[PDB]
Amino acid sequence: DEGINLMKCTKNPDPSFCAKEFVAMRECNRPQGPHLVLSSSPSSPPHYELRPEVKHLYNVDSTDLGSAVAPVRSKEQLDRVADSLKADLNLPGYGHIPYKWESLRPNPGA
Amino acid sequence: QFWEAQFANRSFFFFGNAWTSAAAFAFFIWWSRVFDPPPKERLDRYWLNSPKFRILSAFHNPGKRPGLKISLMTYEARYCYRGLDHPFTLNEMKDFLFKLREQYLVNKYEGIQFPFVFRQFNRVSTPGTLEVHTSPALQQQPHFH
Amino acid sequence: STSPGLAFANLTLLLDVPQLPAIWAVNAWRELNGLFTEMKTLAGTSDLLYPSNRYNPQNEKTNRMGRPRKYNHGEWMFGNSY
Amino acid sequence: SMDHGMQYSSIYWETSHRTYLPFWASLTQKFSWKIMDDQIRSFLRLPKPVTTEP
Amino acid sequence: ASPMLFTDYDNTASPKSELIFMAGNALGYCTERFFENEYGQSIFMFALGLAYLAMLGHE
Amino acid sequence: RFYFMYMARTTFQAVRPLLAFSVFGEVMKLVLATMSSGLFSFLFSFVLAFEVFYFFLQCYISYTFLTMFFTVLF
Amino acid sequence: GFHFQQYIAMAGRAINPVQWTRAWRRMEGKSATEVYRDALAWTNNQFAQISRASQYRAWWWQNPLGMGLVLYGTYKAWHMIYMVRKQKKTAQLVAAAYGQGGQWLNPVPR
Amino acid sequence: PFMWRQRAYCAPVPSAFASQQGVRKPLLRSNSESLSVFSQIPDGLLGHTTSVTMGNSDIFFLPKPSNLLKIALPAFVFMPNLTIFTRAFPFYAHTSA
Amino acid sequence: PLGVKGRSVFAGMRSFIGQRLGRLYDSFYYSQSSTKYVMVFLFPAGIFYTRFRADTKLGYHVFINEEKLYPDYSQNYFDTKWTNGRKVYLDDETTVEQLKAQIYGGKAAPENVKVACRGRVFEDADNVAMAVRAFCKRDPRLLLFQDNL
Amino acid sequence: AIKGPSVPHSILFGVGAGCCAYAGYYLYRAM
Amino acid sequence: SAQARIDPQGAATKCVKWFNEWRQCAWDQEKMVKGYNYIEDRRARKHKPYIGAPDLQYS
Amino acid sequence: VSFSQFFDSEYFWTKANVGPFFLFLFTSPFWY
Amino acid sequence: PSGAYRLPAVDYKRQLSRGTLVEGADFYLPTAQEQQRLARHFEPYSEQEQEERRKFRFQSISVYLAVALGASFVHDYFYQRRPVAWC
Amino acid sequence: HEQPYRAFSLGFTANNLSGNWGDYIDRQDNKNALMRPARMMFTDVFIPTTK
Amino acid sequence: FGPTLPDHAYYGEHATYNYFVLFIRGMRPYLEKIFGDCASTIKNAAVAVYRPVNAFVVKHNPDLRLQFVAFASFIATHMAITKEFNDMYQRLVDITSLLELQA
Ligand SMILES: CCCCCCCCCCCCCCCCCC(=O)OC[C@H](COP(=O)([O-])OCC(O)COP(=O)([O-])OC[C@@H](COC(=O)CCCCCCCCCCCCCCCCC)OC(=O)CCCCCCCCCCCCCCCCC)OC(=O)CCCCCCCCCCCCCCCCC
Ligand SMILES: CCCCCCCCCCCCCCCCCC(=O)OC[C@H](COP(=O)([O-])OCC(O)COP(=O)([O-])OC[C@@H](COC(=O)CCCCCCCCCCCCCCCCC)OC(=O)CCCCCCCCCCCCCCCCC)OC(=O)CCCCCCCCCCCCCCCCC
Ligand SMILES: CCCCCCCCCCCCCCCCCC(=O)OC[C@H](COP(=O)([O-])OCC(O)COP(=O)([O-])OC[C@@H](COC(=O)CCCCCCCCCCCCCCCCC)OC(=O)CCCCCCCCCCCCCCCCC)OC(=O)CCCCCCCCCCCCCCCCC
Ligand SMILES: CCCCCCCCCCCCCCCCCC(=O)OC[C@H](COP(=O)([O-])OCC(O)COP(=O)([O-])OC[C@@H](COC(=O)CCCCCCCCCCCCCCCCC)OC(=O)CCCCCCCCCCCCCCCCC)OC(=O)CCCCCCCCCCCCCCCCC
Ligand SMILES: CCCCCCCCCCCCCCCCCC(=O)OC[C@H](COP(=O)([O-])OCC[N+](C)(C)C)OC(=O)CCCCCCCCCCCCCCCCC
Ligand SMILES: CCCCCCCCCCCCCCCCCC(=O)OC[C@H](COP(=O)([O-])OCC[N+](C)(C)C)OC(=O)CCCCCCCCCCCCCCCCC
Ligand SMILES: CCCCCCCCCCCCO[C@@H]1O[C@H](CO)[C@@H](O[C@H]2O[C@H](CO)[C@@H](O)[C@H](O)[C@H]2O)[C@H](O)[C@H]1O
Ligand SMILES: CCCCCCCCCCCCO[C@@H]1O[C@H](CO)[C@@H](O[C@H]2O[C@H](CO)[C@@H](O)[C@H](O)[C@H]2O)[C@H](O)[C@H]1O
Ligand SMILES: CCCCCCCCCCCCO[C@@H]1O[C@H](CO)[C@@H](O[C@H]2O[C@H](CO)[C@@H](O)[C@H](O)[C@H]2O)[C@H](O)[C@H]1O
Repeated sequence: DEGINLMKCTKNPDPSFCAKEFVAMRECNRPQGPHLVLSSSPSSPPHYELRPEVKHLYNVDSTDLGSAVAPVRSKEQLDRVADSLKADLNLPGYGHIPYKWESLRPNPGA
Repeated sequence: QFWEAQFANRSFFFFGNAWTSAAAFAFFIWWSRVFDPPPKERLDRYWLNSPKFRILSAFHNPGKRPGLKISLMTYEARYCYRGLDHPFTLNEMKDFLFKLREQYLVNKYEGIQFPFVFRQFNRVSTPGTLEVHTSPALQQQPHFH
Repeated sequence: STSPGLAFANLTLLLDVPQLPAIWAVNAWRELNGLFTEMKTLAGTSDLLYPSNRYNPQNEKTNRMGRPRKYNHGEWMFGNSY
Repeated sequence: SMDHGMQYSSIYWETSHRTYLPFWASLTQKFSWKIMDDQIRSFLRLPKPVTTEP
Repeated sequence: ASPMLFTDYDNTASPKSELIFMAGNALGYCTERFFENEYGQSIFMFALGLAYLAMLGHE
Repeated sequence: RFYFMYMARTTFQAVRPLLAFSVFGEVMKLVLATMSSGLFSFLFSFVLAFEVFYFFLQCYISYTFLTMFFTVLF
Repeated sequence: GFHFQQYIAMAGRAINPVQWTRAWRRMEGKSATEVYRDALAWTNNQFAQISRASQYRAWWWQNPLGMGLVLYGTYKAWHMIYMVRKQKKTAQLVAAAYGQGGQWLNPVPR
Repeated sequence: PFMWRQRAYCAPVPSAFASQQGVRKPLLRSNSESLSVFSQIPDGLLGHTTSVTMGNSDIFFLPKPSNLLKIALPAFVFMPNLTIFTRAFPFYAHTSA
Repeated sequence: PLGVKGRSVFAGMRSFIGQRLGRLYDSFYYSQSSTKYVMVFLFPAGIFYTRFRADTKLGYHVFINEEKLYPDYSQNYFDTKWTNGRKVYLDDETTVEQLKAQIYGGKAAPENVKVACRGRVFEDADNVAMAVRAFCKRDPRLLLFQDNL
Repeated sequence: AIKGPSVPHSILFGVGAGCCAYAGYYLYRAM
Repeated sequence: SAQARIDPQGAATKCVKWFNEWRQCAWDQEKMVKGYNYIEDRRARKHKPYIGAPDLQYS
Repeated sequence: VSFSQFFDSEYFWTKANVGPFFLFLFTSPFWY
Repeated sequence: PSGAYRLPAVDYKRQLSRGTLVEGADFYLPTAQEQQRLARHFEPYSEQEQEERRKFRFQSISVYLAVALGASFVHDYFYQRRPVAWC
Repeated sequence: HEQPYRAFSLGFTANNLSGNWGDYIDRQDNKNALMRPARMMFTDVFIPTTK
Repeated sequence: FGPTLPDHAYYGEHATYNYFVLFIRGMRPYLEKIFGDCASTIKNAAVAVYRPVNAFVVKHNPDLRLQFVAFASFIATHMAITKEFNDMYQRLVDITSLLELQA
């Protein structure tokens, strides 16, 4: 089934360029079975999952290797990530402006 | 006037010493490519080391230091538009890391200035009772004879 | 007619206006090479062709950099290895 | 004894060095077409980069 | 011997037929160095000023 | 070879005033930076005025040679 | 040149916010062509006063170089007030962004 | 791979000798990664930074009062006249009038 | 009165081109034999060849490590001696063996001779163009050395 | 403010002009 | 030659350039063995700075 | 209007509007 | 050659010997209306021409300004764009 | 043809050829030894040190 | 063996009545037709674009003060939208700078 699905997809490809088909075939063709699989969910976003019996071969704390689709662009997520990085860095000096072009505008240029 | 000059003698498009000839020469060099901007393959030849470019970058990034982003733009212009897999020599690598270090220090220590990072500003914060003393003499190192 | 102040323009003209035929010929040759490359691509190829690249040596027995293909001695169920 | 340092070198502008900034430069501001391009690509279903695939 | 004992790499001769590219190489050098940048914008303004002065003198 | 000769002459006559304005200016600037007293300054003012007149002379010479080198019969 | 004091007074009135309301009221039933023609006519009247009155009259500032010195002084005043101020700001900007002389630095050696 | 104690650039970082630390960060890293730019930092916005453009700012305007002037002024010849004596131009271009 | 009825602008173009070509033939006929053939055929032809070759083909500056590896050019005329830095124009299909034979004149080359570019040895069954693209991008200076080691 | 000649009407006009300008930019980049 | 047995830091300062060149050659060989290439873009409108300049072809 | 009677010399030089034709001719490189 | 495509001129020396050479008028006047102006003495210009000429008593600094601003805007923001860094 | 160019400035008023500012790391004084004490005279504006 | 060449083969043409100037004077009418037609086409297009826009603007902003208000509001809206896009790109750039600091 995996080979047939891959062959069918690659001639009428997806915007993913059939990546899930490729990895599915690669993991099926292993002798002892797939190490990495795609979790089946009622939740909207699917996740990549790792089998437990091969967890000692991979550098992971858990079996969940994250979502199988990239994040969606969001001002709020960007703000969150930037705040987290600032907190982790803890650098006194961020945002300090020693000289600003004198202007009625708050941010000259930008 | 320009039109009639074209049919007058010694007054064709850019030939002659008339103002019509001067104007046509200006239009000709404009129509040419020599004054166009350079391509991305050729930006790190002159433009990324230019005073206009540096001043504009500093101006439109008010409180920041764009040396590092300029280094990365050079890397881009050489890698992604000229085809060089190894754009940076050892000197350029050192310069990149120097600018990275300066960024780290500027964000770590508030108000750091020239002797430790290349930066000068006037409105500084001083304690209030500023003492002035002579430096100690340079340390006597042992030497033969 | 001429003058010493026009030596720049005289030299530039004398050396460059004879080159314009060659420049146009180069442009025409480039268009014809592009046309032939696109006709070949439409006809079909085993491995792809990069259009705006200087040289395309890739075939069944040759890499896209002129070397022999690795692991190309046998046959594969999914067909070509590329 | 490194933070909040004093001005160690002088600041100056040499005579007749150019500035390349007009009088409306403070009202000028930058812009990138990348956000608009991303929106348009997403809406028209154009070819995505492989960086969307983990 | 090894290739790194060689140093004289900058003696790159070129055919004498290519002397016809003298003016082309000169103009290309001055383009990459002067004309396609801010100094070239100044030079363009200088040419426009020549036109301006010629017109002024005619009038 | 005549083209090379002519361009050499033309560029020299074009840069002559630039030289008189720039490099002798740099020399005067050195002297200004070094001098402190009043007597030497009084005497140096006249050197500066001489440089003014010399610059105008070089400009006249360049004008003459440039109208000679950019004059065409036809 | 003439009426510099009147020009200073004009600038003072222009910067006064009460005069902004007065101009708002005066702009009722008015066209951009009319405004432009009025300003052009004012400038022409000034230059025509000069061209006429210089033939027979001499100001307190008359000198062996005539109005050339007044126009040079206007230029020098403009330069020192506007352009050198901009140069100061640009100097502080460059010194904060790169260091003093940062715009004239040589390219990174390869 | 021959002089390990003398080649420190090709050696592991001191965090690697320490035996203590979804996906985790790698345990082994070299100092030779310092010779790469995008080793640790990401390649985000790599090819899109030379695309942020800003226009020039020069205005080509200058009033032209000719009423002030009553004399002509000199003007340069920019190119040779090829509309006259075209056939002889290579043969007389080297001479000076 | 511009234009005539029944006649086409294309016919007028043909007329004009005929006039120009006839005038060119007349002016070439009534001209000096000493100058016209040169200026009309030999300088244009040489300029065309040079410009086409430069703008189309791709060339390499060749060097040799040792004087003992220099070729024998005593017999062939107009070049009695090898000089390093020679510009050499090649085709895209050229290999290192073909280049070596071209250098050594189809004669017995020395033993264990190899080509390098920026310190990087080329295989002999390699395309010079792609090898340069890989190892020395935009620095095609090749060096011929003896690999005994 | 919706229809009549007034300062709010002019402000609305300018806002609409800005949005139409950006619509034109969207079209330019799309094509 | 730099005596890294007794001055290793001083010698590494001299030799890391050749280490970097080896690091580059490694990738250049891997990409020639495993055929790795990229779609090059069309030629730029101002690839040549001047029309009379020669556009020397590079692999 | 026909191709022939358009490109006839009299109609082309007297009554026709050759502006679009010659503008297309000038901008040919852009279209190509 | 036949002689159909011969040179359409005669050398100045032969014209001078023929008594045919004219030296003057680097410029020309295409139309007879423009040629006979200085000889008419009563209508050098028609009335329509007179009122059309009355529109150009001065140069248009307004048009100069408008065209210069338009050309500067185009030349700066379409033809002379260059990249700038972002931090 | 792969090395970068230094910026060019030349006019009657100012130039960038009478001195060398150096690189970003290895900097140096543009003015020479005799006029370094009088640097204030080669400036339109001067903002002195804090001490 | 005598002269093989005529005089016009050597001597330069007339200085003031030369081949090119006579030629271009002959081609003046056709060039006038061409460029006048092109200029008229461009002018008619620009006028067809400019008339309805000026009408639509003066219909809704008949007075100078209203025109100035509309122009200023247009400027402000343009600047605000540009600021929105710039804020997004600035957030991305801020993240990259923070990752450089983390490195
Ligand atoms: C006598 C001649 C007339 C004199 C008056 C001339 C000046 C008129 C303007 C006066 C009002 C100025 C504003 C003051 C309010 C405070 C703001 C401020 O100060 O900042 C500006 C500036 C400081 O800048 P800053 O510190 O960075 O502050 C923030 C920014 O400025 C502002 O923030 P920003 O950076 O974000 O703004 C950027 C952008 C924002 O603005 C804009 O983008 C647009 C601005 C232009 C508007 C265009 C006009 C609008 C047209 C619309 C209508 C069009 C149609 C109709 C018209 C058609 C045209 C015909 O552009 C600007 O702001 C440019 C500001 C222009 C500054 C003035 C330039 C002139 C300098 C003085 C010239 C002196 C001439 C010689 C005098 C000779 C006398 C002996 O200070 C000055 O400009 C100083 C002005 C001083 C006036 C001096 C008058 C002479 C008096 C004699 C004194 C003798 C001693 C002088 C020494 C030498 C003597 C020999
Ligand atoms: C001896 C040699 C002879 C042979 C010649 C040989 C040469 C031949 C070749 C030609 C030369 C080419 C050389 C290479 C060029 C490259 C160098 C270069 O361009 O940049 C250098 C230089 C370097 O600057 P930068 O630091 O690198 O900054 C560069 C920036 O991009 C640009 O800097 P920026 O943008 O910061 O400066 C612009 C400045 C000036 O901007 C402008 O002026 C724009 C142009 C407008 C001119 C038309 C208006 C005239 C109004 C006159 C009416 C006054 C009242 C009448 C009073 C009469 C009594 C006196 O802005 C301001 O100061 C603030 C003004 C803001 C308002 C202006 C717009 C509104 C206009 C309407 C006024 C309404 C005011 C209402 C106030 C609000 C009330 C509610 O560029 C400049 O400085 C640009 C300004 C230079 C001005 C020079 C001043 C002298 C002008 C006269 C020239 C001679 C005149 C000849 C006779 C004709 C006039 C009678
Ligand atoms: C500081 C100077 C350097 C400036 C900065 C560096 C820039 C260098 C570039 C120089 C370029 C100059 C621009 C030339 C463009 C043409 C300008 C022009 O000729 O008309 C000027 C203009 C006269 O325009 P006008 O069309 O001829 O109309 C004449 C009237 O009808 C009246 O008719 P009138 O017959 O009754 O009087 C005619 C005229 C007669 O003017 C004269 O004949 C000169 C007066 C006495 C002979 C010796 C003069 C020099 C030494 C004493 C004066 C010291 C001030 C220097 C004034 C420079 C001009 C000489 O009277 C004046 O204009 C008064 C000028 C003296 C103002 C004194 C203010 C005292 C406060 C300053 C503290 C004391 C000085 C501190 C040390 C500064 C040392 C640099 O004078 C004005 O500034 C108008 C004043 C309006 C009252 C404003 C509110 C009071 C503020 C007073 C300050 C005024 C601004 C100037 C600042 C100077 C004091 C800091
Ligand atoms: C960045 C520059 C970009 C281009 C490169 C530059 C190349 C040109 C260089 C020119 C240099 C000349 C020097 C400046 C001239 C000054 C004096 C002057 O112009 O007298 C006033 C004069 C006013 O004329 P007027 O005698 O009062 O006549 C008024 C009549 O009442 C009006 O009524 P009308 O019956 O005459 O017709 C109404 C209307 C329209 O005409 C009609 O009757 C209706 C027909 C119009 C429809 C077609 C429109 C035309 C074609 C389309 C144009 C636009 C877009 C093209 C798009 C393409 C297709 C989509 O008239 C016009 O549109 C005038 C045509 C403007 C053309 C420019 C004048 C010809 C000069 C020759 C230039 C050489 C170029 C070569 C030509 C190309 C190769 C063959 O000014 C102008 O009109 C010309 C504008 C000058 C252009 C600006 C360039 C800047 C100059 C910089 C000088 C400053 C130097 C230092 C800079 C640093 C400062 C700090
Ligand atoms: C494309 C960019 C051009 C920009 C630069 C050029 C300026 C722009 C203006 C257009 C240039 C062309 C102006 C032509 C003016 C001549 C009009 C004329 O009537 O001439 C007399 C000719 C000859 O007429 P005739 O002799 O047969 O009959 C009429 C006789 N009289 C004149 C006595 C009444 O008229 C024509 O038949 C039409 C010629 C014009 C059309 C050709 C345009 C020439 C431009 C291309 C050059 C190359 C020609 C070969 C093309 C091959 C095509 C495959
Ligand atoms: C932005 C661009 C601006 C610049 C404009 C660019 C375009 C225009 C540039 C032109 C400038 C240079 C023009 C110079 C032309 C020089 C060519 C020349 O005159 O040749 C020298 C010869 C030399 O003649 P000559 O030696 O007897 O006399 C020459 C001058 N004196 C006397 C001083 C020595 O000139 C000719 O007579 C021939 C010229 C006409 C032929 C042109 C070549 C084409 C030939 C085709 C027909 C071939 C027939 C073959 C049949 C064989 C059987 C018989
Ligand atoms: C208000 C509307 C008035 C009508 C105006 C319409 C004018 C349209 C003409 C656009 C032609 C501009 O032509 C274009 O200019 C830009 C410079 O800005 C050049 O841009 C070039 O350099 C820049 C900066 O390095 C890079 O984006 C890139 O390398 C390259 O595109 C293009 O190579 C050129 O093709
Ligand atoms: C008789 C044939 C046609 C005669 C007309 C000749 C005029 C051609 C000049 C146009 C300018 C060409 O300049 C440049 O050359 C070729 C296309 O030609 C293109 O070059 C690019 O695409 C072509 C495809 O054809 C590739 O072969 C080439 O490897 C690539 O670099 C560039 O995108 C173009 O900018
Ligand atoms: C509200 C109305 C909006 C109207 C919108 C009008 C849309 C106009 C879009 C034109 C964009 C064309 O964009 C420009 O075109 C040329 C070819 O034509 C491209 O091609 C050019 O540059 C690239 C390389 O730099 C190569 O293809 C080639 O060298 C050259 O032909 C440019 O890469 C592209 O920058």
